[PDB]
Amino acid sequence: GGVTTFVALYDYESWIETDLSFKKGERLQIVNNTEGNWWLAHSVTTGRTGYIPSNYVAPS
Repeated sequence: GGVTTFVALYDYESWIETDLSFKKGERLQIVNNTEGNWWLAHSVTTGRTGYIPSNYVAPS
C-alpha cells in the first residue's frame, strides 16, 4: 500500500519485459501489495520503474 525504500539482497536481471533489473545493494522505492510477490518498484540508481520479485529485497 505505502511506499518504503528496500535494498536488493541479490542481483536480478529483467526477463519478463515488465520487470526491473537491479544489483545487490541497490535501493528501490517500492509499493508493496498483498496480491502476490511481484511489487511495483522504482530504482533510485537508474530512474527506471517496473515490477520486482519481493523475495529479492528487504526493507532498508
